Amino acid sequence: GQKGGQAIVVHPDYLYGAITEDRYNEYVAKVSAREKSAYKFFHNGMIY
Amino acid sequence: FQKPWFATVNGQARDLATMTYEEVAKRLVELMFIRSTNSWFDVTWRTFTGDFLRRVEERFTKSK
Repeated sequence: GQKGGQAIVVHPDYLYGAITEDRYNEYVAKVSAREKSAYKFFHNGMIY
Repeated sequence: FQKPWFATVNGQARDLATMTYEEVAKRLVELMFIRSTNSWFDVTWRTFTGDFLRRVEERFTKSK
């Protein structure tokens, strides 16, 4: 029933260009904090 | 107490789940290996830390 749709998705590193060294380095440290916490909960929730 | 809490690095209280494999191995040697006599207090404690290092190898290696 005539349902056209186009999505454009762009490589994420293009975002980080538009901010400062400081906010990026702040971001990286918190993503590192996400990653370890996320890894724990997933493998925890998987096996039980 | 004479048996402390295991999951403590640099005097910060953690849980065993919130440690790195590195931090555990360091903590194991800190309690089971003696600096004054330059020896493992009991041979079984060496085995324990040894098996844990094997486990680390087992986890992270890709090929045989």
